[PDB]
Amino acid sequence: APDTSVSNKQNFSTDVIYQIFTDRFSDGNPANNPTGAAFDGTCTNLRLYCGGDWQGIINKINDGYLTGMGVTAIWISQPVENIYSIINYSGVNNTAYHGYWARDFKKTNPAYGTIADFQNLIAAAHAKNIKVIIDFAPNHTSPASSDQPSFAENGRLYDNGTLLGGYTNDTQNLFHHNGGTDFSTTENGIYKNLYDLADLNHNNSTVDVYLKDAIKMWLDLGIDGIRMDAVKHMPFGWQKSFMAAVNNYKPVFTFGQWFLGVNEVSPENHKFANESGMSLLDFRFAQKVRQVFRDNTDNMYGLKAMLEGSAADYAQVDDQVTFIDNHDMERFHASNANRRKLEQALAFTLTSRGVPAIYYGTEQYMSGGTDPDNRARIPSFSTSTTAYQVIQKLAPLRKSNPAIAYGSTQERWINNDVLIYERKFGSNVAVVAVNRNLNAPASISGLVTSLPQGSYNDVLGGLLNGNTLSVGSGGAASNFTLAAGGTAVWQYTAATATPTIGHVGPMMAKPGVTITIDGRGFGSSKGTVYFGTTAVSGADITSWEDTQIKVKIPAVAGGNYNIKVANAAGTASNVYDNFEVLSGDQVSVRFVVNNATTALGQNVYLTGSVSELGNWDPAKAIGPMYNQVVYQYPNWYYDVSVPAGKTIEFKFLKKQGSTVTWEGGSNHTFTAPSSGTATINVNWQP
Ligand SMILES: OC[C@@H]1C[C@H](O)[C@@H](O)[C@@H](O[C@H]2[C@H](O)[C@@H](O)[C@@H](O[C@H]3[C@H](O)[C@@H](O)[C@@H](F)O[C@@H]3CO)O[C@@H]2CO)O1
Ligand SMILES: OC[C@@H]1C[C@H](O)[C@@H](O)[C@@H](O[C@H]2[C@H](O)[C@@H](O)[C@@H](O[C@H]3[C@H](O)[C@@H](O)[C@@H](F)O[C@@H]3CO)O[C@@H]2CO)O1
Ligand SMILES: *[C@@H]1O[C@H](CO)[C@@H](O[C@H]2O[C@H](CO)[C@@H](O[C@H]3O[C@H](CO)C[C@H](O)[C@H]3O)[C@H](O)[C@H]2O)[C@H](O)[C@H]1O
Ligand SMILES: OC[C@@H]1C[C@H](O)[C@@H](O)[C@@H](O[C@H]2[C@H](O)[C@@H](O)[C@@H](O)O[C@@H]2CO)O1
Ligand SMILES: [Ca+2]
Ligand SMILES: [Ca+2]
Repeated sequence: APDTSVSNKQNFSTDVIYQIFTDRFSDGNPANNPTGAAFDGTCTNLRLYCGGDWQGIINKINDGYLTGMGVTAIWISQPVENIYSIINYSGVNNTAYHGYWARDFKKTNPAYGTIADFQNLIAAAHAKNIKVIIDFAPNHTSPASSDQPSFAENGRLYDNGTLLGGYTNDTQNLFHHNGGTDFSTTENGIYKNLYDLADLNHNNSTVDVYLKDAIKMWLDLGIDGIRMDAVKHMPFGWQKSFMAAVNNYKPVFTFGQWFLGVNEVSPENHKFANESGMSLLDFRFAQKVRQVFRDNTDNMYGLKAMLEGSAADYAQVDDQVTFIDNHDMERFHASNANRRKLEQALAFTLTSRGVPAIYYGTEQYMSGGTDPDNRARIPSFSTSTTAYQVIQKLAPLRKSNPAIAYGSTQERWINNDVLIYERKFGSNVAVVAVNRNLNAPASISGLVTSLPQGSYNDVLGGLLNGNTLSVGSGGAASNFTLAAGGTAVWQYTAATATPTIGHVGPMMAKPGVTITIDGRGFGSSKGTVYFGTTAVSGADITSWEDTQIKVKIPAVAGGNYNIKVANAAGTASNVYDNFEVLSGDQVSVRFVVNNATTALGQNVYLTGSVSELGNWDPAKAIGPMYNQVVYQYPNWYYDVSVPAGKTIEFKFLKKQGSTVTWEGGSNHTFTAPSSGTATINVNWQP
């Protein structure tokens, strides 16, 4: 199959995701609607169920609404059974219409549908070349009160109907009892409750095993990807182990929700996207886009800096899920704003690197403030809006033009208000011009591109006041006027002669697992795949075609490897780096070191005899470790993904910058569990 196929669960870069708030999209089966105080068929009361369900999505898939727009993937509300309680918050009734208050990760939310309905949804979507991503929120269950078990459902966790336990009388320690977070530190936000949400204890073997088994159920149902809720709120090491469970079973494109505020650039966030085994929702991109096109708090230079910085910061920038708004922020379009702002932001997003996600109703100019105002029922299914047409014209380019899906990004022309950028991949090019100034045109002269000589019609057809481009030899464009609020797209596509890797997924797994290498120019005959210096050819290459290769990871030692391919003729491709070969199946283990004193700015890290611990390389050590919540300084702790059942030697380090202080004495040793979790507690050796 080609890279663009709906069957490709490892790569969404050629797709356009449509984020559906299930309850607010389409009620295709009124018979499953909740009732009484929990329901509002008119959807006036935005905190109650409105009736939107899976049957509704199926209908919209079948009637051309989504397909006509060029949408090729949907991200739906968490499908698992949520609490049925109607919570009264300061005199206001609240329900689980949003799907984020889970009670049983092994059952469906009856309001959305039955398991059968889910299967039908998967089937209907696939039939229309639409991939299905489910939201998944393993950070917590639901609202709870320890000293008020009568409140809500006490955050009770069920296993396919079987009660595991609740927040109250949590003798099992299924949950964290560390209070609530103020978001003051990453550690604080991980080990304390988000609001009043019962925080699941990922260090508890039952919880750990249960969650991994639960996801497996969904994978078996045929999902194509996962949107992980609150990834900044769960132990990173645990999440890595979770991603390993997924990848070592049935890998699917996974992206996490890690909020970034205006102007926030987080190295920790970069590291997570780079080493967790999952990518992230691109808040950096979204926030910058809002500043530039919506709020006027930054200009094109800021947009350019975000593009350049992000491309360097994220090992796989093409895996970051971009967006302009979502259910947790005010809608992009302000009721009184010029619609062109929204249209441009959309055009920008659709033609930029990563994986674009469109919040349902954006195309209908929905406006709305903070939750729940940003979750109204979609008011229309009109294909006639300018925004709908913008998506319709641009979304498909992700499939037809690999420069858009996998290309580099280069600024070609810029000023406060104008940005002209170029996407390039193989013999494919796309040039996008955006003039955010709604009142002033710009005179574009000196524009140089990689486009072949000739005249280029705006892909947008002048929809956003774009114009035709005239390119001479050398790629120089003739002078032109970029209209006020103008947005234009010019492209060129052709067969690529040389093997070129545009994407690899998953990026982390154990030997034997099949990975997908996508791109162009691979040729039709089986070639060679390289993992670092190791060559793979023949049988282990399951399938090979011009745009896609399926190959089993060789039994190399755990570590980080650069991927490269060569066609049957021996011509090598570019290198796709950062591939992580795991040492085997993973388990989440908590490491605790006592009496490790440090000076301000100096932190404790973990190192050891397996690639998962950085193979004794301080530059690859695990940390910095925590020392506030679960354990207190001078004691430090950290949850780490390690190879199951392996005997591992390790030591702790004290690092300040790249300066390292090693624990004295001999290495510590332990044998990782075969399944579930474990806690290894030792003392710092001077
Ligand atoms: O190839 C010649 C030229 C030499 C420069 O050192 C190099 O940067 C590159 O120049 C590009 C700029 O990088 C582009 O930004 C653009 O310049 C535009 C400005 O962006 C715009 O503000 C206005 F000053 O017009 C400039 C063009 O005259 O194009 C130039 C190349 O023309 O390459
Ligand atoms: O270079 C290969 C080396 C051979 C050893 O037999 C094997 O154990 C492994 O060595 C590890 C040590 O086991 C680690 O303890 C650590 O050594 C640290 C010391 O712990 C520390 O006290 C300080 F002397 O620095 C040493 C590192 O420079 O790392 C080595 C690998 O470098 O691998
Ligand atoms: C990631 O997960 C969170 C947590 O579930 C989602 O938010 C949902 O849960 C929130 C808390 O229950 C809901 O918000 C309520 O509580 C906040 C706290 O003050 C204020 C709101 O007014 C309440 O509705 C929220 O509505 C849910 O969506 C995120 O949406 C998800 O991305
Ligand atoms: O709690 C995190 C904090 C971050 C610092 O960078 C790290 O040094 C350490 O801080 C220690 C100091 O090193 C120690 O001297 C003493 O001041 O306690 C703090 C921890 O509260 O941890
Ligand atoms: Ca319904
Ligand atoms: Ca948590």
